[PDB]
Amino acid sequence: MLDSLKSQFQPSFPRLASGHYVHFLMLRHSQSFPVFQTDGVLNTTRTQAGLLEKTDQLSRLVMFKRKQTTPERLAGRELLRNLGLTSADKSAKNLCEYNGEGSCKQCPDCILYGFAIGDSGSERSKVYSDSAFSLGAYEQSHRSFTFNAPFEGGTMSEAGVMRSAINELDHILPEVTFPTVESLRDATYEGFIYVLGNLLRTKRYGAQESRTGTMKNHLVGIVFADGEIFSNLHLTQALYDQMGGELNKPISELCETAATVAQDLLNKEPVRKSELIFGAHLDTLLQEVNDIYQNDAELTKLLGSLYQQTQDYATEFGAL
Amino acid sequence: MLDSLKSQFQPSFPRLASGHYVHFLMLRHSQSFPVFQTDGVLNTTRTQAGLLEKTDQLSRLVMFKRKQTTPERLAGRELLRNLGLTSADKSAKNLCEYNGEGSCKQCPDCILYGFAIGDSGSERSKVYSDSAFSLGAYEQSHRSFTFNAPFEGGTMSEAGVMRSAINELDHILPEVTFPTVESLRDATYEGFIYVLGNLLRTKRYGAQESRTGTMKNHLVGIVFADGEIFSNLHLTQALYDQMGGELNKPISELCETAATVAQDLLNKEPVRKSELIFGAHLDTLLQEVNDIYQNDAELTKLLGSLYQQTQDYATEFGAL
Amino acid sequence: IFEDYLDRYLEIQGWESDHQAFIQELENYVSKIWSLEMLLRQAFWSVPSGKFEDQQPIFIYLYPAYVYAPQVVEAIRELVYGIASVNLWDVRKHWVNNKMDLTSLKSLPWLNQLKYTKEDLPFLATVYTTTREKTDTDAWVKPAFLALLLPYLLGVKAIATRSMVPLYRSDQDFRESIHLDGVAGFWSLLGIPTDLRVEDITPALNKLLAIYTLHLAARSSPPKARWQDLPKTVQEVMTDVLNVFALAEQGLRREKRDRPYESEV
Amino acid sequence: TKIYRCKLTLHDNVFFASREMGILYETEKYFHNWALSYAFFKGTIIPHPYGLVGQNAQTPAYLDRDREQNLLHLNDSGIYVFPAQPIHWSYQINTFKAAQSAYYGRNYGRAKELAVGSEFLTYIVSQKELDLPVWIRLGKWSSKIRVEVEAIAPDQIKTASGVYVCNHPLNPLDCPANQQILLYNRVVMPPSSLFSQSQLQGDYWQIDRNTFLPQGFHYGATT
Repeated sequence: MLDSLKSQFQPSFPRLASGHYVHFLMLRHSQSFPVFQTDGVLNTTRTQAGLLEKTDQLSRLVMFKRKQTTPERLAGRELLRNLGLTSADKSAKNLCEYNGEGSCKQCPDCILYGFAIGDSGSERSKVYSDSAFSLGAYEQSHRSFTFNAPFEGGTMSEAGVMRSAINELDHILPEVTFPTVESLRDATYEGFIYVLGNLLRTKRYGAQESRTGTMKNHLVGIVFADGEIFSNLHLTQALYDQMGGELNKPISELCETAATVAQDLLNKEPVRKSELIFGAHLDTLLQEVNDIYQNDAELTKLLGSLYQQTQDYATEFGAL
Repeated sequence: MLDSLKSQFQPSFPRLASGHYVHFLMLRHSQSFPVFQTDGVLNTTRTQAGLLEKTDQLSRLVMFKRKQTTPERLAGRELLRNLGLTSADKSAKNLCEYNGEGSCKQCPDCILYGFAIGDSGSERSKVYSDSAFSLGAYEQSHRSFTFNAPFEGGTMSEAGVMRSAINELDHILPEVTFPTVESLRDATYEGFIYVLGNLLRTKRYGAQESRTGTMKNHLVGIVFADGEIFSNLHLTQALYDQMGGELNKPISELCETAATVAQDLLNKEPVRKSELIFGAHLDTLLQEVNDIYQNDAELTKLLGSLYQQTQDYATEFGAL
Repeated sequence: IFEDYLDRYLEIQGWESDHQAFIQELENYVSKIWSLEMLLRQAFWSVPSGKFEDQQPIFIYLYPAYVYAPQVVEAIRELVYGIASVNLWDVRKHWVNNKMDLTSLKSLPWLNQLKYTKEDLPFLATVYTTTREKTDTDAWVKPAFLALLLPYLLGVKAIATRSMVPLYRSDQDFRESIHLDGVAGFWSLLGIPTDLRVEDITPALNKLLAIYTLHLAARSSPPKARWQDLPKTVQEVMTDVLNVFALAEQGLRREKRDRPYESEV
Repeated sequence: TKIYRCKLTLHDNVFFASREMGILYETEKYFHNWALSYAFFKGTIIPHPYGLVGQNAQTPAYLDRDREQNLLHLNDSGIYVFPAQPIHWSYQINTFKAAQSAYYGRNYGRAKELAVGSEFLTYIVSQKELDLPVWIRLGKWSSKIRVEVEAIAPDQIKTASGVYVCNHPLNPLDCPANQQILLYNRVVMPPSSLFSQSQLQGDYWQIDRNTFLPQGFHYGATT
């Protein structure tokens, strides 16, 4: 599969955009109690439940704006350090400090996901991302749990003085799904393999990653296009309508339905679609990508090549 | 449908303006959290709530002309470079850069959306447009979200001292509607398809397009006229009054109401109206224009013809 | 450039003119001044050269309401040269005492029989803040308070801004009493308008002191006010009003006290 | 002969770079006559060339009879708009910038715009009945104005001559012989300063008991 896809991409990063979007259609299933918060409560918003038929308002959870790109980005940076293409010790020629000056301005994170701190300018993320919405309503999709913190002697009092450590936190239930399109503009073929790698290789999302928030990303389609397809809210409202809200369906039946609503929507978008990887072509492509990410020689070759492409871009058009 | 409308357009761009306006009536729906900002706050103004002589004032969000026209404009330039009608490489004969002395004087963007270089040439924008207003009040229509940025080590502290990255930002909510009229003067048929292309093909607006700001532009009518029709504000004040402020109604009922207020208004203003594309005549116009934007051969012919018309205008009447 | 600047913008009554001058003004159509004005601020206000945004300079400009009498411009001279560097710690104490009546604020020692008679009469009366922690909310808390306060004490019209150039006021530019150009986000979070008519200034002072006197109870320490946390104290109070008691209780726990005093209840 | 009272209401914020002071550019509280004349009558009477090149791209053509965009065409059609008096106004200071279109970036300004909450009053004078447009655009951003317009009937005008204080704005370049300016107050503006109030000697129209319009003004009459 990947041997044909190599044609679609550009040979090196351009200074201005040239169309060339690749859209990663996903369902993100919760597996273990995510927390998606700002301001101390689960992010939630009122929306129409579905596009044409079930036109009543409904409150759904929001996997807000950064929560679905920082996990990807940081897992890719860890890989760049495992492969030795970047380092985290001060006094090394390949340093990349996250969110400061001393960000590398040449590595795949700096070029694909962008930078803006200090001297030597700023770079727009070539990965385009969005806030995602729960397919079900907030009331069917969360629970509040209480947390204690007793003293190590095993009780909530330390001298007969009580310990003020009992609050409660709200967590998103398992098997709740967040439909998404994340989009990549002007990538090279290795840049596509890096970004796709982040989407398949990441597993944790919310607050309290150390204890919670494992998720299962099912990539349901890859679509090559001159520009952006439907919104994240629009895929969610289309998928809700296609089921009529009968959402208690096993995850395979739900992923197979998402593939069919996504193809219906793509045929109503003013976009030339060069390639539409779905179904048997996608579960071959995902297998050919698993074969890269399980092989040290293939992976070191492939991301080393990206490093050069991104460093070339840096000295020809970017910060150098 | 479009084959009959070929009768209305000019055959080539004229030197002096004419009074042939094609007006696009739209509802712009937020899909994910746009940021229509200047100066660090969401833009607002006090307005009368609706047209019937109200005592009642209402602070509504304002999306300035800049904040909507540039995302349409830059999404046209990207398409022209995808087709290879213009290029980003400085050694090519068809270079264009967005504003400076190196801005082109011939490409479709430069003639439809305008340029001002100085003594070396200037051109007025043929797409006239207005600042758009929220249908509802600001207090119902926005929320502020915290954002933080730790060390990659998961932590707000590095070397035991806190990183200064925590702040609020104000965001528009995912269903708030901005009625708009965009208007195009003295255009060719292919100029109308390019600009109508931008209206349907572009989808992200305001700040932070990399992570937020997805919008659905629902086109609600096209009106050919001997002069300019109502303002955005006047359409919003009519639409608020047709609903009596009962704003929590589904998007398709809001689009179906927007067609009926538009026709109610157009009857009252003294400009002569050649055509009025609404309802089932619009839904066939939209599908047959989507079929141009999905076909490689017809779009490369049609936008190529725009090029010639605009290169011909450049040498005959423009800046040469 | 200056000799032309007076001939462009100054008039004394009865200087001769012909409309054969406006012909030249059109013919000329077919600044270093503000750099000189900034040089006067460096010289006579003692503000920094070349490094100045890092001192977080906020200017309050005190326009007249319409007309001043000869005695009141002289009174505003005694203000702009004699104003105290405000400390919100005693402004709280004198307002929680006196049972929330903002008319108490009139009686505090706001200054440091005229003593400034050699100083220029203030036609554009500007007062300016400096703070020594480096953040914005810390920069805005004293200017926002002063910009509401001075119109309530003196009937003047305020613009608070980072900008060295002001909005110049005139007979219906005067249609608001206060503008605040770009306050820290604690202001927008409170939902208090960035522009206020004269009837609204006491509602604003009440909400601003109520949130300052609530932030300084919990999420503060006695020598260090921690105004860096003010946006969170505002966001919880605005979300649901019972959070006023949630903040009270935080105060009690810091103070290591299990129960409120009878007054605090 | 005919006179039209036009009330202009702002339907989006209006910006003109009337004076410039560091990073901030600001809009004067009076709409200049020559700006309104082209806003009402460009395309309908004065020509509207989309493009300009050479010196004509930087040099105005207000009163040049060789150039196309001249206000003298209006002298001929026998029309004259006066400048606009602000009845209710508000200002917004909003920043604007140039875009980073490229993936990599290394100017900007503040506009003091007149805001949507605003209304201005002008008067047009004509020898003939005029199809005035119920929408116009003004300024740096081609900003919409609702024009609601009424013809002043002969039952409420009267003609007289003597000394009168014009409470309206007026443009001194358009002042004829058989009018003389005794006293004036000015508002300083490109392309020319206006009077905001003046005492004149000459002929006038009492169009209501509390405004006086100078008779016989036309574009560039002093020049």
